[PDB]
Amino acid sequence: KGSLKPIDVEDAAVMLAYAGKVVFVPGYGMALSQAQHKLKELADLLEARGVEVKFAIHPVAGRMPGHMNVLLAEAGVDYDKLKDLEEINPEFPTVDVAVVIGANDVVNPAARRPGSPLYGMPILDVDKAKNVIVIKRGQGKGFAGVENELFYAENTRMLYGDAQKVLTELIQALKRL
Amino acid sequence: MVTVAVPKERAPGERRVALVPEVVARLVKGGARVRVERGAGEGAYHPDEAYQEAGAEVVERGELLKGAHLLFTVQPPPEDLIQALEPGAIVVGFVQPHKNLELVRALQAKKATVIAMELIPRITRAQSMDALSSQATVAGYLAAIHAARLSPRFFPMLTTAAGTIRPAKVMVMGVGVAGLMAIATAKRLGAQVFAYDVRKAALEQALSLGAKPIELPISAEGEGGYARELTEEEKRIQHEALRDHVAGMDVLITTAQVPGRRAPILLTEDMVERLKPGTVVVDLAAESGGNCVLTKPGEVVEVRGVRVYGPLNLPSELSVHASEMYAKNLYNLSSLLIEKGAFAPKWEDEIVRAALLMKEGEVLHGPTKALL
Amino acid sequence: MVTVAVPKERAPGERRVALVPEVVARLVKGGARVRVERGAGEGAYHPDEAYQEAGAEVVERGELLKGAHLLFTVQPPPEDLIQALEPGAIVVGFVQPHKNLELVRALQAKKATVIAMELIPRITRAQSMDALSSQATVAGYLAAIHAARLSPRFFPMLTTAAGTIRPAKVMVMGVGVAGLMAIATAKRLGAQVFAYDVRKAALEQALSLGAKPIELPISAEGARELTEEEKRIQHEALRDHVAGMDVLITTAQVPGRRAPILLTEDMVERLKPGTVVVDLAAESGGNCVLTKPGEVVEVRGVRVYGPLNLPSELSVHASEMYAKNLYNLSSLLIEKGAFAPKWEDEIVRAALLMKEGEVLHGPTKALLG
Ligand SMILES: NC(=O)c1ccc[n+]([C@@H]2O[C@H](COP(=O)([O-])OP(=O)(O)OC[C@H]3O[C@@H](n4cnc5c(N)ncnc54)[C@H](OP(=O)(O)O)[C@@H]3O)[C@@H](O)[C@H]2O)c1
Ligand SMILES: NC(=O)c1ccc[n+]([C@@H]2O[C@H](COP(=O)([O-])OP(=O)(O)OC[C@H]3O[C@@H](n4cnc5c(N)ncnc54)[C@H](O)[C@@H]3O)[C@@H](O)[C@H]2O)c1
Ligand SMILES: NC(=O)c1ccc[n+]([C@@H]2O[C@H](COP(=O)([O-])OP(=O)(O)OC[C@H]3O[C@@H](n4cnc5c(N)ncnc54)[C@H](O)[C@@H]3O)[C@@H](O)[C@H]2O)c1
Ligand SMILES: [Cl-]
Repeated sequence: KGSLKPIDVEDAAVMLAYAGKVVFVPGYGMALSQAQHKLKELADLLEARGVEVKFAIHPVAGRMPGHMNVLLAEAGVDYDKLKDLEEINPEFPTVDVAVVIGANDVVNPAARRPGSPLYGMPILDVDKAKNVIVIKRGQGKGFAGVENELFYAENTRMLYGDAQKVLTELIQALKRL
Repeated sequence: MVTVAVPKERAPGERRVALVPEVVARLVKGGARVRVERGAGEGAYHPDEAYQEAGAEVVERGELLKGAHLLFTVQPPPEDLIQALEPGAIVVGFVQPHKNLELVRALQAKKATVIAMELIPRITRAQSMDALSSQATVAGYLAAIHAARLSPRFFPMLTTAAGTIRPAKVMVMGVGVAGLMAIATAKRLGAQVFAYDVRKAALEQALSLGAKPIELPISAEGEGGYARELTEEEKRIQHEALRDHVAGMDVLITTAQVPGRRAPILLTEDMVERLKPGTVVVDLAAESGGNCVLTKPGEVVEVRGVRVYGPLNLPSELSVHASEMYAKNLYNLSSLLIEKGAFAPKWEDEIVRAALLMKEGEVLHGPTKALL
Repeated sequence: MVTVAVPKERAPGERRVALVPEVVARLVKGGARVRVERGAGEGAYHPDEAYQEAGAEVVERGELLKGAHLLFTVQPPPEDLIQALEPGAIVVGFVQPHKNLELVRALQAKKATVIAMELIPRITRAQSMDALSSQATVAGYLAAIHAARLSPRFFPMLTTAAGTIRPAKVMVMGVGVAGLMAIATAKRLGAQVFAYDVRKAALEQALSLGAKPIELPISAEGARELTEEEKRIQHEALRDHVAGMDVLITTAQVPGRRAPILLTEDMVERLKPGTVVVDLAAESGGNCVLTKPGEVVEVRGVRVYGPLNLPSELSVHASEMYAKNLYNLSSLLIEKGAFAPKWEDEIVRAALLMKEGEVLHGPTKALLG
């Protein structure tokens, strides 16, 4: 259909540097990477530049109920920044950049379709964002073992690496701008 | 235009209710009838008038099941309700045949249809219906809370002008949903957390919550994920290494259970014997036997200054939020039983097929047949 | 050689011990002899052999005070210990005349010398010795823990397939050392925490830990402006801010006085069933009218816990902190292993409750008549 389009940390930093609205969507990958503190630091940084920053927490992101909540709470993220998908879905079209962090199954457009194994899962409309940046190490599939057409969309770009190492580099790249 | 029923639970220590007001309200807005036993919700602070204000009808037990097509229960229904069951009616709730043999046997005699919540399949369509996960989450959270309550030490590292105090060393033994939540809650509190499980997957998940995986000399797993049949020699070695790791802990939270079997022992007489006085074991597997040989189900014992607690219904302690989540689980499941207000059992549907323990007295679950 | 003596605490349900083995070893190494009653540290899980390994002599109670200059206690000494005291000896521990007036009265009669640990000045300089601070920290920690245990609701926010659990709204009324630690622990557990106190400093401290300060406005240092217009202001306002709360942790206390009634009946009647109250001030009456000291009751679905002696529940770390508080204080009592009280020091002047039997503390002296 489309294509995998890798992006450098520097390219992503420029995208975030000029974004007005940014949404972080963390998954299991953030947790494996224990990247919650760096992700919080990035969110702080963007905010101090007048960027409107939000987190969308999917109901089954990670590997236990409330997995993203316990980590984000640990990192010091404000409850008012954490949006659940009924409140944040209609907002995605006006989102300049959705930064997906170690998430896959919970941002897969296939769950809308009845044939797909992900049907039944509530849908997070990150594919309606103006630009998507997906952080994952490479070609690792999610829990459900299905490939993600999101990664192949025109407006999706892949930021390959370990979640925390990447975010660390993004912060440093952004501090230089 | 279906009528679904929800009884007051009877099992020892059960304070949960299968449906709460807000979820009952939506079922009624959805065009369904709801018969609720007098005071079924009081254990979860949901009074009789709350259900009336939701469009439900509060009636007597015995009258409860007349005209009823769906029985929604937390624990399996006693005899009196099994006798009250009508033709075509579906029982929905936890059943757990290994702990309720008689109630299951009785359910054949009436030839009732039952779908068991513990057999809700682990596929994406059934995630919102997964009652085990939601209830285990409550248990894991409270397991950590009780652990801190019973411990004579701080969980968190504390530094003050009086000096510096190390954080507690907590080990969660058995890392399912309950285990994971126990880890997470002990970790928030500031405890140094360690994780023991035979599955590499569980251990990775424990690491995704900041816990330190306890790694023994022999790995318990191989390619394909198959568990190693350990020799006696290899088995003597795992035990001795684990005995040592466990001996250095201030808290042990044990959660390991296996569907249909008594809980496996993870703390043996010799392991407990090597725990320092002051140590705390919170045994979540007590409801099916306990992972700790000292455990007395429902009690807090102390032997050699090792405080051992075996809680039997943690969900019933967190009754409000445990009930709320269970209600929603059942509500989401009612998708496959109700269509536009109508009794529409989708027997065809996998979730119904995988979880349907019985169809009118006929027992469909393989392992449930073997036991009975 | 200065001999320090440590008794087995005997007050109902007291499990703390004045010195723990590791502090004993610091004293012995510094030149001091140490005698410890047989079984003194069993409430805090320090067996006799541990004190022996630290260089102390484990003795029978009747023997404990032979030759000892310093008697270190958690709660005041019972009469059997009071009588066995040598001349020149100094008792060091909590005294608080109100729970133990007849034991204090007994001490002056024996003409003993005692330093009351609650009479340590509440200043930065003294915090290493401050037993009130350390033990209140323990109490505040365990308060939150109990609140969570008693609540039928999760503390933390959780986004799950079975819906979104909202965080518990927890209000800590009275933000001193206990309260602030109760804020930190409720916060660790994911609760949304609110903080009420009559003092703006306490409010700024609570903001700094991430609690939302309650809307004031009285200064009341240090029931002063509190009972200006007789505290109808306090009652009026929080009657609204309290109703939303899932948990109320109350710790407000005034020295030598009744503890303020922050929770009247008309107030508790607005609490939703399942609400939990943890009244730390139970020992001097309650902040809540429904509190039954040392018990959990439930009226109208409001679970009210009035814990007494939380420090005794956390016996290992309570004893440890307490022992360090005494060790640090003992620097004003010992010189290279010699009995050398610093009568001059302003911490000793503030806390010396009696000497040679004469009672030097005003409010206390008045109560002896
Ligand atoms: N929440 C629950 O309670 C629960 C329980 C059981 C199952 N589930 C199911 O689990 C899934 C959760 O979805 P999700 O989007 O959170 O996770 P997911 O769909 O399992 O995908 C996780 C992604 O993380 C990436 N990753 C792993 N380590 C990383 C690292 N160090 N740095 C950066 N990325 C890393 C992986 O790819 P790379 O190998 O390319 O890095 C992987 O693609 C859903 O299918 C849910 O239905 C949820
Ligand atoms: N998600 C799953 O795959 C799964 C599977 C079974 C049960 N569960 C449920 O999840 C909850 C959490 O428990 P758990 O499964 O995380 O515990 P777990 O993964 O630790 O397994 C149970 C115990 O079985 C023992 N065991 C198995 N094979 C062994 C061997 N060869 N040698 C020595 N010991 C061996 C281990 O000590 C192990 O701790 C339980 O309530 C359980 O009912 C989940
Ligand atoms: N180094 C330091 O700066 C330091 C260290 C520790 C403690 N302290 C100070 O010691 C003093 C006493 O501390 P404590 O924990 O023993 O206090 P305490 O045991 O007397 O408890 C009283 C706490 O509750 C509050 N309170 C009392 N009455 C109230 C009412 N009617 N309504 C609302 N709140 C009320 C008080 O303002 C105080 O914060 C405090 O000023 C504390 O700041 C200072
Ligand atoms: Cl309690």
